[PDB]
Amino acid sequence: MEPNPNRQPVELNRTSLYLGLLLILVLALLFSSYFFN
Amino acid sequence: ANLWERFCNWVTSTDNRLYVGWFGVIMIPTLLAATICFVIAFIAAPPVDIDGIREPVSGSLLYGNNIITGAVVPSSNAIGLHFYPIWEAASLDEWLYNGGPYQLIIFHFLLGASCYMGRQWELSYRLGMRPWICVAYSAPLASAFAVFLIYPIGQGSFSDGMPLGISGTFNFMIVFQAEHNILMHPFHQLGVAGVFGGALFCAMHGSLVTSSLIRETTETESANYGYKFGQEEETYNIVAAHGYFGRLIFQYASFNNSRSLHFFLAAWPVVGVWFAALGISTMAFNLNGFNFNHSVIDAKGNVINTWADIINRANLGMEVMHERNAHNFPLDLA
Amino acid sequence: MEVNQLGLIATALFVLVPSVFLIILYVQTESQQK
Amino acid sequence: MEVNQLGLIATALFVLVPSVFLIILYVQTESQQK
Amino acid sequence: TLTYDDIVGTGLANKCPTLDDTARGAYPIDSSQTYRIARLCLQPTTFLVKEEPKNKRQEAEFVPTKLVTRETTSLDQIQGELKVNSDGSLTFVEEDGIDFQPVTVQMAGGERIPLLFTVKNLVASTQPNVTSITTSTDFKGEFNVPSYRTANFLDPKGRGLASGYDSAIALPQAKEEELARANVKRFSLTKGQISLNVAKVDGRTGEIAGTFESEQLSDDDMGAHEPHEVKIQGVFYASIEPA
Amino acid sequence: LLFFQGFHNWTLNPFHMMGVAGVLGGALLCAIHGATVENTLFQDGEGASTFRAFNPTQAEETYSMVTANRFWSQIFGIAFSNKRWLHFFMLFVPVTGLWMSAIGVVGLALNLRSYDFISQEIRAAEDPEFETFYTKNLLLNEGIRAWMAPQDQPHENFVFPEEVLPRGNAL
Amino acid sequence: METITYVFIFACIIALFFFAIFFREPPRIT
Amino acid sequence: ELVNVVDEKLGTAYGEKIDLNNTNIAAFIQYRGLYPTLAKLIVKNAPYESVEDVLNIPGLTERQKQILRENLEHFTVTEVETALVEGGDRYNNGLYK
Amino acid sequence: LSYSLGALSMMGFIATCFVWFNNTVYPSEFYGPTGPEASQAQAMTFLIRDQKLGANVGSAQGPTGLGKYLMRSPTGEIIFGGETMRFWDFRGPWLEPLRGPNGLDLNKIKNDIQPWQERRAAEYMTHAPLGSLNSVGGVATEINSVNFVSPRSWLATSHFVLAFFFLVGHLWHAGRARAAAAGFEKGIDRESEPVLSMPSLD
Amino acid sequence: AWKGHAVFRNKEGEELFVRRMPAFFESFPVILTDKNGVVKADIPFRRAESKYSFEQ
Amino acid sequence: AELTPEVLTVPLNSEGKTITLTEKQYLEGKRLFQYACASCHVGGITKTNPSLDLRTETLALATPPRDNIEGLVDYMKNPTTYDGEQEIAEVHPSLRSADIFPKMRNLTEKDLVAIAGHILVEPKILGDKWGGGKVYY
Ligand code: CLA
Ligand code: CLA
Ligand code: CLA
Ligand SMILES: CC(C)=CCC/C(C)=C/CC/C(C)=C/CC/C(C)=C/CC/C(C)=C/CC/C(C)=C/CC/C(C)=C/CC/C(C)=C/CC/C(C)=C/CC1=CC(=O)C(C)=C(C)C1=O
Ligand SMILES: CCCCCCCCCCCCCCCC(=O)OC[C@H](COP(=O)(O)OC[C@@H](O)CO)OC(=O)CCCCCCCCCCCCCCC
Ligand SMILES: CCCCCCCCCCCCCCCC(=O)OC[C@H](COP(=O)(O)OC[C@@H](O)CO)OC(=O)CCCCCCCCCCCCCCC
Ligand SMILES: CCCCCCCCCCCCCCCC(=O)OC[C@H](COP(=O)(O)OC[C@@H](O)CO)OC(=O)CCCCCCCCCCCCCCC
Ligand code: HEM
Ligand SMILES: CCCCCCCCCCCCO[C@@H]1O[C@H](CO)[C@@H](O[C@H]2O[C@H](CO)[C@@H](O)[C@H](O)[C@H]2O)[C@H](O)[C@H]1O
Ligand SMILES: CCCCCCCS[C@@H]1O[C@H](CO)[C@@H](O)[C@H](O)[C@H]1O
Ligand code: OEY
Ligand SMILES: [Ca+2]
Ligand SMILES: [Cl-]
Ligand SMILES: [Cl-]
Repeated sequence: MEPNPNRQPVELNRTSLYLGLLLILVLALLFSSYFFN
Repeated sequence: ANLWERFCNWVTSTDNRLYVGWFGVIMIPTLLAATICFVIAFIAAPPVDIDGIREPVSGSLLYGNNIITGAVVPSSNAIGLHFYPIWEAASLDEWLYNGGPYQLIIFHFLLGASCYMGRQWELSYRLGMRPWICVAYSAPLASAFAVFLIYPIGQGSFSDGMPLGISGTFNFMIVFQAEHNILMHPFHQLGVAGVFGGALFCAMHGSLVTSSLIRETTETESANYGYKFGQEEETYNIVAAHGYFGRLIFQYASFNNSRSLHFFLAAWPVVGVWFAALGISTMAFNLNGFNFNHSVIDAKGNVINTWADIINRANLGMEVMHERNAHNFPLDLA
Repeated sequence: MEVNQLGLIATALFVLVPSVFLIILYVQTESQQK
Repeated sequence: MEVNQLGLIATALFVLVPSVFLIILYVQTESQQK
Repeated sequence: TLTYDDIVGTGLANKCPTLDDTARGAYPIDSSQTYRIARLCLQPTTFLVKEEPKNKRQEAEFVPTKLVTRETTSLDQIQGELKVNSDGSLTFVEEDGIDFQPVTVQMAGGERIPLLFTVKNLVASTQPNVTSITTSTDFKGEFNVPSYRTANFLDPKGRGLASGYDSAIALPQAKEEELARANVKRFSLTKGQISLNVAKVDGRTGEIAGTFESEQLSDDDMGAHEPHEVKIQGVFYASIEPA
Repeated sequence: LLFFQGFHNWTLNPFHMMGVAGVLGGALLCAIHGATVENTLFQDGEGASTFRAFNPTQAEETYSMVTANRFWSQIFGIAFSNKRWLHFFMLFVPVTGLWMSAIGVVGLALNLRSYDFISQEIRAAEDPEFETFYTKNLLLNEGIRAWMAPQDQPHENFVFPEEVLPRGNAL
Repeated sequence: METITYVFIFACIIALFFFAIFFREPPRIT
Repeated sequence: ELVNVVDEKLGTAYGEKIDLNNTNIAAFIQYRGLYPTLAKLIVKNAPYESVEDVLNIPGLTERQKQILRENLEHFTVTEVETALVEGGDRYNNGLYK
Repeated sequence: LSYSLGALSMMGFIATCFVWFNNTVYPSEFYGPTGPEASQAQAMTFLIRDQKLGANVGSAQGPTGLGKYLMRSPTGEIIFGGETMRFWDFRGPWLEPLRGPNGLDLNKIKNDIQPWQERRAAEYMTHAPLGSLNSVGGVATEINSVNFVSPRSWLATSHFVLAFFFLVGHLWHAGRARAAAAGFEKGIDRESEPVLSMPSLD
Repeated sequence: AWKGHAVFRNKEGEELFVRRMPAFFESFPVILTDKNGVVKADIPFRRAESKYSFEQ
Repeated sequence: AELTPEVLTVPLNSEGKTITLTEKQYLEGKRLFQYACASCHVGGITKTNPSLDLRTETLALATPPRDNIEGLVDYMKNPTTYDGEQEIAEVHPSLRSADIFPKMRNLTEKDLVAIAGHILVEPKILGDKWGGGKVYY
């Protein structure tokens, strides 16, 4: 089977990881009161 | 090449990711049917009157069961060994009340697994192998026949076939002990030696070969990378393993012949399980385990109990309690 | 207090699923050569 | 039914945490220089 | 002249005998003569269950159900005294027979309704001045409906009335009160009512056939829940005899 | 065994269940491995009895791992490809099985049983039409306990009058 | 929720069968 | 208010003697001469308002009347309890050895 | 040999069912009652007893709601009650005089049961094919006293065993016959390993 | 709170003692003996041949 | 504990006369009881009618009394219902019905006495076990 030439590697640098985690955690900290209600 | 020829060539093709074959032609639909019916029933089937006394037992998830308690429940005692396909019921609601899913599933499964065995023969033939893997598979298959078909025939009802569920399996074992004293049956004992022994030898073989693996790797990598799929050289020193085991016991209790050894590894559990199956299959016609109840007697004639009599008391508990509304007469004759 | 019983798992998954997404991406970026 | 109310989150984490562990190791393994 | 092997497995076993459409005659009653019903057969064809509406002020209706316990429903081989009363009415008094059947029907949505379809201790009378049993003759009367389960029956936790545990033993330190209704088994005994409309008469053979409608409570699970009202409709057969 | 069924409901215990999976899986691997090796043998002699066609000192594999792998890949969907992994796995399954069984018994030492499903009991206690194989097996356990206890535990000096013995109809 | 959980874990297992069989790393001879 | 009727009946004379109106027929084996002939007659012709009424069963021989008289002290009567007499349970109450 | 082994397996299973169910070519006078037969015979025995005690067996309602002595088959035939409801296909010379067009006949049951029938039913009930490997008659919980295991059990069990092992023998010798005829029963030719000439599965 | 110590007596005023549940048992019958361990009352399973019911 | 002469001393009749069985007689009695009676009466119960057992107290309250050798021997010749009202040779093994219960054909007076003695002695050994059924196993 020929390999697909449209393949591209993916990246997430440490700063994006921190930013993303900060986003998710801060969102959770915001919405969780509404989830428990 | 004609259409039927091409079809035959595909069916029996050594290049299909999963081999089909003629046995597979019967296998695939029957196993699909059994599987689908089983999943749907296990999830959503209503309670089943297993013992034909209008006392329906709930087996499915949606009707109050978890994984451990759930089951597809055996067909009704009122049905007996009668054939009860969907089209014999007046309605699916009736079919379900009376335990039709069970018959559908165990018949499709039994046909399917038989064909599975045959298919093992078939592929071994197509690949130019020796043929007897299927013979090893005959032991679990026979066991399955024993608990799903034969025992129901002997006892005259599919309502006594093993339930398709975990707790129901346990129900089957306990009642079987009550009425047949299976623990005291030498064929069940040979079955236990079969599986205890098979487990033992599994661990022993596994550990001996693992113990004698030839160094081919560093400490920072898995030793498994020291074997390459298809390599012609053996990946362990059987001379070293034999030296070890032979010295563990004595030399002539150990195998120096890999073929002899692997043949032993096949034969012991297979034969044991064959006897387990024959145990269930002959206790199907009420030839039961050894009865040494009240066998030891003192000089006056007082009964001196043995462990056998304690077993008997336990069996009495199970006997009197099982299917508590189903018996109207003093002898539980089936 | 009489809280929504699904709140706990809602929150736990809300955190965990995308955090795990990010972590997978990060770790496999670090393991790439160079 | 009156089930344990922690059963769901227990089962959920019991599956997700280790599965995620494994997925992280696998994906960063695949991404390593072939 | 069918034999057991002719009939077995066919469903005929659960059917009452029919009378030819020529059976429209009269069977004379001699008041100086005593009579028996040598065989009374009742074959239910429809089972209806009264819905239980929420506002409790709506007209509740009887709704069809699906029979799930198969061709096991008919009452047969029933026999009894057929009294000629002073006013010319006939009273059938049920002595014995296969005069009950457990039956489970299923309502739309899946709720299963077990009942003891029965005419146990049936006493049923005609109109006055029955000089002959005709297609205009009818019987109306009452019967008893004992508990669907008898006293020995054990529930799935082993609780029962004349036998069994008297508590919820898996809940050793739960409070008793909330479980009283499930723990203390009770034996219902209620009345049912039935009508037989004679539709055919062979005055020569003393045979009568027709339809019947009966009404009775369903299984109350030895006191654990309220019974449902059931109406049963079908055909009946009876062979009248000088006794 | 019977005591552990009646008093501990040992079969309900997930550690015993893991034990069973380990012993039966062990036995299965024993069988399937032995049979597979015996049926992918290279013809290394002229004999119809093929045991002598093996030298304990020989370097080459006595059976074809490649053919075995294709066979099972087509029969079952997956197959071993690595011998070392195969034999390690054969060590791992029964050893792990027996270990779990052990943990469960350590629980049973304290009567720390997996005896019941509480939701099951609440439902069944409130609803006398709710029946499962779980409650059925508990009835069996109750019979076992009451009928075996007096002779099995004689130091307790149990005297259970007839009328208190749990029995179903007739039996 | 119990049922949903049980059925879900089962479904995941079946999906795993699919990937482990049809999307296995192919065995290669050296 | 919920009562097990059988338990309750054990606190009456039913828990003390053979209840001509309710007790299962095998109980008549307790005493000489009662089983199975007189026991069948008695259960068949039940119920009785008083114990002595058992003497009025039609067809009884003088011997039978004498045996019954000799055993009236062992008999009682109480109200017919439906739970004990339905199901034919007076003839077979699901109890064997 | 393999063909004949398969055939013999088949025949062994068949003979098992024959001796277990049939009471025509295996008369119960000589071989004892079949399982179905003895279970039925118990039902009969206690019907006869209780009816002698004055019970109306047709209207007697059991604990389940099903008749204690008599009930209907799924197609309506009148059959014996209790677990032996499974055995209503049973037919035998001691029972058939009580059978009418709709199954068991209540009038015939009330009036026509001869002493020889009670006798036969008692005998068969008490010689059911249940018993231990050391030939202790009865259920597994019965005490030593009766030396009895039915010939039907001996024949059925022996021949199921032999039929099974003969099936095994048929698989063995069939597979071997195939392999040997095709010429690889001694093993795989290293220099001509078929799988190595096959395209990979993936 | 403690309900206080329960003392059981029969119709004849003999003190009766409830046999305690051993730890082994998830469930356990209710049996009452006299001070010599002689059975005096119980809670019957089957009632039809009960001799020791609290009522009796 | 031993099978003593006192164990083997059982009532011969109603008038208070006893007979002492030999150990040979005991052995013969167990053998013949197993041979002709155990199929229904194993352990002192009655499989085809559990309401009537072979306990000495039960046999004593039978009519006529069956708790002695003469009573048991007579029963084995001409069996009756528990009240003595009906003769049941036609459905119960007996010398009288040895034509329809063929195992009764080779039974002698000596044999009947042995079986009787067995039925009387065995409960003196097994106690409540005799006529007890499974409860006492
Ligand atoms: C499907 C059937 C099945 C299977 C496969 C199992 C499997 C198992 N059971 Mg379970 N069991 C079952 C059904 C089953 N059970 C049922 C229905 C019940 C009723 C509840 C039980 C009740 C039960 C109990 C009570 C116990 C088990 C235990 C076990 C484990 C025992 C492992 C072992 O080999 O110990 C064998 C013993 C050893 C391996 C110890 C060392 C042995 C040494 C090496 C022996 C040396 C011998 C010496 C050289 C000399 C021999 C001389 C010779 C003459 C004897 C194993 C997982 C045991 C367990 O869980 O332990 C943790 C246990 O105690 N089971
Ligand atoms: C069709 C086969 C068959 C059947 C159904 C019977 C049945 C009977 N025999 Mg007979 N008999 C047979 C063959 C058979 N026998 C053979 C081959 C012999 C010569 C040995 C005899 C010699 C014989 C004598 C001398 C006596 C009997 C007696 C009896 C009765 C009591 C049985 C008993 O207690 O067994 C006990 C049970 C066993 C011994 C268990 C056997 C288990 C076997 C060995 C397992 C084998 C499995 C398999 C074949 C091995 C395969 C290995 C695998 C790896 C492939 C019973 C009716 C007795 C009787 O009552 O006569 C009136 C009696 O005294 N038989
Ligand atoms: C261990 C060895 C063994 C033993 C001792 C037995 C013993 C028995 N087998 Mg089994 N059998 C065995 C192994 C064994 N079998 C195996 C391995 C298989 C294959 C799985 C079978 C398959 C088998 C079947 C299918 C059947 C038996 C049956 C029997 C029984 C009757 C045998 C018979 O009559 O043959 C018949 C005899 C012959 C075939 C030889 C010739 C017979 C001639 C034709 C007789 C002519 C009779 C006629 C009245 C003559 C009149 C003349 C006139 C002019 C006056 C007997 C107890 C039968 C049975 O009872 O099943 C429960 C039966 O149906 N066996
Ligand atoms: C709709 C719904 C909800 C349905 C639910 C249905 C239902 C009832 C589900 C039940 C739930 C369930 C399955 C519960 C299981 C419970 C249980 C006890 C789990 C135990 C788990 C556990 C960790 C136990 C500890 C012990 C342990 C480690 C056991 C491992 C067992 C194990 C995996 C054994 C392997 C068995 C197996 C099939 C191996 C195949 C190997 C193989 C391909 C061999 C072929 C082969 C052989 C050769 O020789 C060679 C050379 C080659 C090349 C080769 O290929
Ligand atoms: C079926 C349900 C399936 C659910 C799957 C869930 C997956 C969800 C994935 C979403 C996570 C995305 C996180 C991206 C995180 C991330 O990658 O950021 C950094 C990223 C930089 O991108 P670059 O182009 O530099 O690429 C660098 C690469 O290494 C990244 O792949 O910017 C963005 O992606 C645009 C959005 C930024 C938004 C971030 C702002 C956060 C600031 C703090 C906010 C909270 C505090 C507020 C205080 C008041
Ligand atoms: C001849 C006796 C046969 C007994 C029954 C069969 C036993 C072997 C079956 C196991 C199959 C396992 C899966 C296939 C495994 C597989 O593929 O087999 C491989 C192995 C080697 O095959 P070969 O081709 O080298 O030899 C077989 C034939 O081709 C003859 O040359 O087969 C044998 O060794 C046959 C052994 C005959 C002798 C075995 C007797 C052992 C049991 C004796 C009885 C024990 C009873 C104990 C009870 C207490
Ligand atoms: C005709 C179709 C018939 C089969 C259809 C269904 C087949 C499904 C087979 C299992 C597929 C998943 C395998 C994952 C794992 C996987 O992909 O295995 C891959 C692995 C391949 O072994 P290799 O030797 O190639 O690996 C060597 C190195 O990679 C080691 O790191 O196989 C094994 O390890 C065999 C032993 C474990 C075999 C475990 C089988 C478990 C059976 C199912 C038990 C759970 C059922 C629960 C029911 C609710
Ligand atoms: C064996 C020869 C044999 C003897 C001895 C025997 C004795 C016996 C007695 C003394 C009674 C009366 C019991 C009592 O009064 O309490 C009795 C009653 C019954 N038996 Fe019997 N019996 C022997 C053989 C058999 C056999 C083989 C059977 C079964 C087929 C059988 C059964 C019965 C029955 C039934 C009764 C009750 C009879 C009744 O009163 O209606 N016996 N036996
Ligand atoms: C329950 C929550 C679940 C959330 C799970 C989310 C799933 C996320 C999947 C991430 C997929 C990562 O995809 C992965 O990408 C890398 C590149 O980045 C590929 O890696 C490939 O490219 C890189 C280039 O740097 C090479 O070094 C590497 O040798 C090559 O294989 C992997 O072959 C691929 O598997
Ligand atoms: C895709 C098939 C899914 C399984 C179908 C489930 C059966 S159908 C199901 O039956 C219940 C009981 O009668 C009803 O209460 C419910 O309303 C109905 O949806
Ligand atoms: O065991 Mn005991 O025995 Ca074979 O029947 Mn009689 O009770 Mn019932 O129906 Mn399932 O189970
Ligand atoms: Ca009309
Ligand atoms: Cl059960
Ligand atoms: Cl029954």
